[PDB]
Amino acid sequence: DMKEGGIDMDAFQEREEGHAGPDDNEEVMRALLIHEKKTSSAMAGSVGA
Amino acid sequence: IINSFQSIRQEMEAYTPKLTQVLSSSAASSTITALSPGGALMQGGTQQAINQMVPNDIQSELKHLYVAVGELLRHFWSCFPVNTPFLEEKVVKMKSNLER
Amino acid sequence: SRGLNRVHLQCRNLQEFLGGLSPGVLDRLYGHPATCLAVFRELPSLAKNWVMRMLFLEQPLPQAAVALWVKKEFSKAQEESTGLLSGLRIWHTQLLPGGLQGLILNPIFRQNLRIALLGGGKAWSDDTSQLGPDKHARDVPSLDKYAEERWEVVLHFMVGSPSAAVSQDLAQLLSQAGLMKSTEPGEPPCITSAGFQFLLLDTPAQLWYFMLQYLQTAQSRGMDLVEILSFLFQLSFSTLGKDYSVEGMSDSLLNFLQHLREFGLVFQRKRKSRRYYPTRLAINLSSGVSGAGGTVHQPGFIVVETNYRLYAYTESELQIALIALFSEMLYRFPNMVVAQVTRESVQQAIASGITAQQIIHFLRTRAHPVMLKQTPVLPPTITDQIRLWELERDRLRFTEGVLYNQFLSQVDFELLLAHARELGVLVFENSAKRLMVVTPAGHSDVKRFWKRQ
Amino acid sequence: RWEGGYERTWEILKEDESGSLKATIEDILFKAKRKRVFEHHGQVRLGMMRHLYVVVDGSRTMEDQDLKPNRLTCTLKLLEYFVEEYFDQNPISQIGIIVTKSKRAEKLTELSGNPRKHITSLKKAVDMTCHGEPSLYNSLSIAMQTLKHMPGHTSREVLIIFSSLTTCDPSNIYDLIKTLKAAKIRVSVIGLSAEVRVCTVLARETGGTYHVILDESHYKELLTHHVSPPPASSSSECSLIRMGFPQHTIASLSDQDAKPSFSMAHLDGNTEPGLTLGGYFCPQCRAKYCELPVECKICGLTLVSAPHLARSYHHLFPLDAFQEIPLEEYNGERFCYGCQGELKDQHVYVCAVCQNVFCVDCDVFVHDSLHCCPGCIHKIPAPSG
Amino acid sequence: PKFKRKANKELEEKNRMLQEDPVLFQLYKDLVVSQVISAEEFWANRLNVNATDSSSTSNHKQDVGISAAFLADVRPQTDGCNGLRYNLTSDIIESIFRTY
Amino acid sequence: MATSSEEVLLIVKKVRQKKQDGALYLMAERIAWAPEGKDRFTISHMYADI
Amino acid sequence: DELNLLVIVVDANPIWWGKQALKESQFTLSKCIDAVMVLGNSHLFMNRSNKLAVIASHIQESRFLYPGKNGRLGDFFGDPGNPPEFNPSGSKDGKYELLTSANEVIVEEIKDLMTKSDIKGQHTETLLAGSLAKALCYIHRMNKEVKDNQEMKSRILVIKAAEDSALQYMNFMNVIFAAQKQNILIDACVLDSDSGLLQQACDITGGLYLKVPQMPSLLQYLLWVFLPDQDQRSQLILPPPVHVDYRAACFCHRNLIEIGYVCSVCLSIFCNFSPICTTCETAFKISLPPVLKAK
Amino acid sequence: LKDDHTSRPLWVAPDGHIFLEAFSPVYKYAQDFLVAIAEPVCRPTHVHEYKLTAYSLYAAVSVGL
Ligand SMILES: [Zn+2]
Ligand SMILES: [Zn+2]
Ligand SMILES: [Zn+2]
Ligand SMILES: [Zn+2]
Repeated sequence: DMKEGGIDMDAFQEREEGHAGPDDNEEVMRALLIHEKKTSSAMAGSVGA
Repeated sequence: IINSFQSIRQEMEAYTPKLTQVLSSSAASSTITALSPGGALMQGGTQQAINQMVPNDIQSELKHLYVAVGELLRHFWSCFPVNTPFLEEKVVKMKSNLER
Repeated sequence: SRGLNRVHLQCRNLQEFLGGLSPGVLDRLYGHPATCLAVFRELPSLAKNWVMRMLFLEQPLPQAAVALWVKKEFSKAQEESTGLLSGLRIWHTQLLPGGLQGLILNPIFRQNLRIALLGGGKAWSDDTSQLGPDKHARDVPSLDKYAEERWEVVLHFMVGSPSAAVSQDLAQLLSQAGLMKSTEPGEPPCITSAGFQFLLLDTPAQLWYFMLQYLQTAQSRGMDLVEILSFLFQLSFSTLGKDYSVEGMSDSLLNFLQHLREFGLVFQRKRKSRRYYPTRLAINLSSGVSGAGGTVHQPGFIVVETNYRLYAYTESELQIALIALFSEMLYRFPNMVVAQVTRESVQQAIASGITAQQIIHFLRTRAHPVMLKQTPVLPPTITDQIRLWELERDRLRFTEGVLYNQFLSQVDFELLLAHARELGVLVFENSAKRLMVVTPAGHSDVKRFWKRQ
Repeated sequence: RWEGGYERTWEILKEDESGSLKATIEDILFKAKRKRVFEHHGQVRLGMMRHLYVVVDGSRTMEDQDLKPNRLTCTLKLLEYFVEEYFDQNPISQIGIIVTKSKRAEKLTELSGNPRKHITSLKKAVDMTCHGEPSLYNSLSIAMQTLKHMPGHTSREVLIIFSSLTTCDPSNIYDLIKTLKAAKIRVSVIGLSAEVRVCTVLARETGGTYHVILDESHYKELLTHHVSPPPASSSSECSLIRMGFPQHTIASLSDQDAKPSFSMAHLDGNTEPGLTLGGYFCPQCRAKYCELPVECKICGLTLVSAPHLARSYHHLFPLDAFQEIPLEEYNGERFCYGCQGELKDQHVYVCAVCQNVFCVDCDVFVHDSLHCCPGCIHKIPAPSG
Repeated sequence: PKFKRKANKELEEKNRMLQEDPVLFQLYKDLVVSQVISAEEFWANRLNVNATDSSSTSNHKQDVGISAAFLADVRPQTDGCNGLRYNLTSDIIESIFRTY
Repeated sequence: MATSSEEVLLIVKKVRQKKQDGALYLMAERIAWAPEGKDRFTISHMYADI
Repeated sequence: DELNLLVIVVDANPIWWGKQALKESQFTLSKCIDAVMVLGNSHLFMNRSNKLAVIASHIQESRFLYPGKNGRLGDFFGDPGNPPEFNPSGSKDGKYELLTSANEVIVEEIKDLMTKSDIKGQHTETLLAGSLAKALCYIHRMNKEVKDNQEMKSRILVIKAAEDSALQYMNFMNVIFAAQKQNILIDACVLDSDSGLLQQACDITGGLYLKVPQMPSLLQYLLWVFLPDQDQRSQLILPPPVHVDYRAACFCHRNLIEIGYVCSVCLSIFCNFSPICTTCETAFKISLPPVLKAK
Repeated sequence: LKDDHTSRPLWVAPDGHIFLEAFSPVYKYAQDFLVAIAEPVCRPTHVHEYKLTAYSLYAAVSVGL
C-alpha cells in the first residue's frame, strides 16, 4: 500500500554553462573605463519624439 | 438508392459469408512486413550525452548570440526604406557583423 | 490465506484447474459458450487483445511479428502475459511453418470462437441450457426468499445443526476445500480457519468453486456438460427454458442440476422438473468479483473508545448465529448486548486455528459504520493486542520425532544434516551440541546413511 | 440562581420534535432556489491579444481562518486553475506573477507564455514566510514600467488580488490615477471580505470591475469572467502588423528514437532544452523551439496560429444560452436534437434561430463548451447551398 | 550580537546593475569588451527584462507609503532608547528624517 | 573567535513564568520563550530590547 | 464493474456510395452495415456491460441509427443498463440476442432515411460538420448519470466518406475544443475523400488520422488501432506515420496566410496589403501601411 | 427506517437499567442525560459506548423535579 513512500523530486530549472568569473577586482575596473571612453555624446534610443 | 436498399433488408446476405474477413487478414501481414526495415531503432540518439560536454560554452553561447543579434536585424530591416528611424552610426555595425 | 486466494480472482482459478484435466475432456470444452468466458473474466488488455489476432490469421505466425509489435517501449509488459499464455493452454508453438518458431492456436477452439462472435450455424439454437427461449411470468419477490434459505442451511452445518434436519450432503463437500473441519471428540463437523472469512464478504464467487468441486474426481464426470449448464444463470434473469430441458437430458445432467439448486444460484420447481428459474444472487456473479447489499439504514455501530470492542446488535436473524460461531460471545439483559467482556471468549476459538485476519475483517468491515460517519482509523490500539493472543498458542508445539546423540567428530555431523534436509524430514538442527530432530516418517532412511558414512 | 433558569430552559429545548411538523425549513428551500437573477453583461472585446500582471499578496493577513484555516494555500492553489484556464481559451496571451512582501515588490516570473513555468512557480511560495505590511504602490508602479514596452493595441489590463485589507493605500494612490490613465492601462481589483473604496474608483476610472468573494464557489466563477477580454473600445490602440503563423512539425520521418528527436543540444531551440517530440518554427526565420505560444527571440512577436491558437479566442466569442417558454398543455415534440431523450419535468428550452428542444444536460454544455447550437448547421447553410 | 554598516560609494548609472552581480558582469565582458558586437545591441533585447525590474530598487527608501504600508512597521522603529538596542544594516535613521 | 557572535547559547528547559512553567529557548541573536511543545512563540523578543 | 461506450459516425452518403458500385467495388452500402455488425460485437465481447451508439451522416441531417428517433428507441432506451421494460432481448447479451437487436434498430431506422432521398433538390452534399455536434450532446447526458461510482471510459470514432458542402467550417472546429474539456479522444477514418479540417481533430486532442487504402481491408484498422480501450494505443504502432500536414489559412481571402494581418481589430485573418478596411465598417491608422508597403 | 431523529431510544432491560445515547453526545444530547443521571449514582458519563441510568438513593439531593 504505502508505509513510507519516498520523495516527489520534480526537479527542474537548470543552467550552469561554465564558470562564474575567475576574478572580480582588477578586471571589473578595466571594463568600466571602456564604457566611459566610448560614451562621449548622446543621441540614442529608437528615435522618439 | 432503392436497388441498394433491398440488399440491406436481407440480413442473411452479410451474416453467414465472410468475404471481407479473408482480405482483412492480408493487410495485417503487409503491415508487420513494412515495419521490419528499421535498423536505426533505439540507435539514432547515441550522441546526445557528448553533445553537452565538448561545446560547453564555446558553441552554446555563440548559438544564442546568432538569434540575439538577428532579432535586432529584422527590426532594423524595416527602418531603411522609411528613412525616419534610420541611423548612420549603425552602418558600420552592419558591415562588422558580415566580416565577423 | 488458507484457501480463498483463488476465489477472489476468477480468471486465475480457471487456468489452474484446466491444467490438471483429461485430454479428451478438454477437447469437448472448446465450445462456443466457453469463448465468451475465457476473455470476459480477464482484466489486462494484452491478454485479451491476442484473442482477436488468432481469429483473422489463417496461417501460423512466427515470433518475429510478436517481438516487433511491442515496438520498443512495451516488451516489459510482454513478460507479464507470458505466464498467462500457458494458463489457458490453447496456443501451440510449431517449428518453422513460415519463418522461425511459429505460434498457432488450436483450430478446434478457433472454429467455435467465430460462432460466438462472427459466424453462426444451427446447433447453437437447438440445444437447451445455453439458450432455452422462455420468458418470465412469476412473482419475483416471492422467489427471492428461497435464495436466502439455500445459504442459511449451510450456516447450520458450520455451527452443528441447531434446528435443521435436512438430508443434504453438504458437510463433506465443503470439507475438501478446507472450509469445514470434522470434530474429533464428536461427530457434527465445525469450521476451519479459512471458513470464517467466507461468512464476512458474502460474495457469490465461492459458489462457482462449489460447482467444479465434484469434477475434481475425474472419474465419470465431464466438463462440457457443466460449462454449458453453468451458463444459464450467468445471463441474469429472463433466461429459462420452460420444458425444453426435460426432453433433452440424461442421468448425468440431473445430478449436476440438483447440486446447483442447493447452492443458491438457481431455483427449481416441485418434483425436480417442469420449469426452473435462476435466483437473484446469480446476477452479482457476472457483474464483478464481490458485492454488497442487504441493508438500507445500518442500525449497527461499534465503539472506538475502550478495548473490548462492543459489537453491533439488533439487526436480523443472520447476525444472531454468526457471532456465536466466531468465538461465542456473551449477552446481558436488554436487546442482546453482544461482546461486552471479551477477554476469555476470543482465546477459546484461537486455540483451534490462527484466526487472526478474520476477526479484524469482521471488526473493521461489518456494515461500513465508522468509516462513513467518523474519520480516523477504526481500530484503536487493539492491533497489537490481537497479535499477542496469537503468539500465546506458539509457546508450545505438539510434534513427534527422534533425536540422535553421542557422535565423535564435528565435520561428520555436518554431512548428516544434508541427508534429512533433502528428504524433507528435518525439523531443527544444532551444530553446537550435535543434535538433529528427525520425524518418524523417514526414520527408516536416516539410519541407513549413518551406517555407510 | 442558575438552576432556576436552566431547569426550565431544558423543558423547552427537549420538546424540539414539535418544530419539525411546521414546513418552515422546507418552504424557504423551494423559494430560495427559484431566485434566478438575470444581469447579462456584454463582456466581450474584439482585441485578441491580452497582457496581464496578476498581483499576489504575501502579507501576514494571508493566514486568517475564513474559507479554510490556511488562507495561504487557498489563493495559491486556486490560482493554478486560472493560469491553466487562461491558456486553454487564450493560448496566445500571457500573464505574470508579482508577489509583495517585506514592504517590497519582487517580480517572480517574467512576461512569458509558458503554462508550466507559472504553475510550478506558485508551489514555491508555500515555504515563503508571511511577514506583513503589504504595499500596493510598489507592485503597481513596477508593472506599468514593464507594460509600457508593449505596443498600443491590447487591453493591457492589470489584476490585483489582496486579502481585502482595510484600505490598502500606501500614501495617496489618487495622485497615481491621473498617471495610470495616460498609460492607457486598466486595473482590476478583487476583494475577499471587507469593502475597499480606495480601489473601487481606480477600477472605474481605468476601466474594470470590483467584486468581493463570498464563498469558495464564488471565487471560481469570478475567474471565469476574467477569461474573456474586458469590454471596451478605443481609437489609439488599433494598429498591429506582422503576425507569426508557425506550423507544427514532428522532426522525424518514421521513428522518434531513430532521429535526433526535438529540442536537443545543437538545435537552435536552446530556450527550453530536454527531450520532446515536436514543436513550432517561424515561417520567416525557420527557428525551431518550444511549441508553446510564446514570444520568439529572433523576430519580436508572439505566435498566433489558427488551428488551436487563434480559434480558442473565437470559440469563447459566442457567449449565449437559450430561452424558455411555459405552457399548460404538455406539447412540443419532446425529442431532443442532440440526445433524443428529455427529462419531462417542466424543462422546455427553445432556440432563437432554429428552435430546438434540449434537456438539462445539453443546455449546460452549450454555455460551457459548445458555445453555439447544433441546429445552426442543418438550417442556416441550407438555403445558401 | 553586532551588525555591519556598509561604507561604499554608490552610483546611479546603469553600470551599477552589472557591478552588483559578478555572474551577470561576465556576459558584458564577452560581448562588448570582446569587440564582437556593439554596446547598443546588448541594452536592447538581450538585457531588457532584468534592467526594468532592477531600476525600481535603486532609489527605494524602505517603503514609499506612510499611511498603511509603513505605519504598521513604524511603531517598532520610533522607539529610540538605549538599554541594549542597536541599529541594523539598513538605513534605520531615515524614518526620523521623514518625521522630524 | 570568528568575530561573528557564534556558538548558540545554552538552552534551559522548563522555566516558570508567573505560575507557568513553560520553556525559555536561547537561540542565536534573539530570545524566544517557546510555549511547551509548540511551533509558535508567546514571549517574542530579541537581544536588544532587554 | 466497468462500462465503455463507442460513438461511430457513419458517413452514409447515397451520392458517393451510389457511384462506387459502378466502378466494380465489393464494399458498397450493403456491406458498410457489416462494419458495425463486427465492431459492435467485438466491443461487447470484451465486456458485456458496454453500450453502443451509432450516428449516421445523411445529406439532409444526422439521423441516429442506434438508438433511433422513432417511437421504439426514441422515448424508451434499449440500453443494457435498463432491466425493466426491456428483457426479452436484453438478457442474453452473451451471444447473438441483444447484439442482433442492436443491428436491427439500424436497419429499421435506415428505412425511413433511404426512402426520403428523392434528390429533387439538385445537390447539397453531406453536412459532415453537423455529425459531431450531436455526439457531444449524447456523451454528456450519459456522463452526468454515470459519474457516480463508475467512470465510463469512451472514445469518438469518425468515418469519413465524402467531402463537405457550403457549410461554414468554423462550426466544425467548435466541437473540437468542446471535447477537450471532457478529456475525450477523437478519431478519424477516411476512405477516399481527404480534408484538412478532420485532421485537426486528431492533432489537438491527440488522436490518429488513419488513411484506409482499399475498402475490404476495413476490419483490420478498426479493431486494433480504433480500440475503445485506448490503453495500449501509445505503444501500438500499426498505421504508417503521418507525412502530409494540412492546417488552416485565410478566412475570407484567397491566399495562404503565414505573416499576414487581419482586417483591423476583428478576427478575419486576411493579408498585410490593407491600408484601410476591407469587408467590415471599421478604420485603421496610416502609421503602418506606409512602412509595410515600402519593404 | 423513517428519520434519523426517530431512533436511538433507551433500550429497556428486565433488570432495571437503560442505555441512552452516547455515540454522538455533542452539545444537545449532553444536557438530556444530566437530568436522567440526577437519580442514581454517577456512571461514567463522558464515554462513547452507552450511558447507564438507574434510580436509587441519589434521587433526592439532585434537582427539584
Ligand atoms: Zn522569428
Ligand atoms: Zn438534451
Ligand atoms: Zn440554433
Ligand atoms: Zn474586420
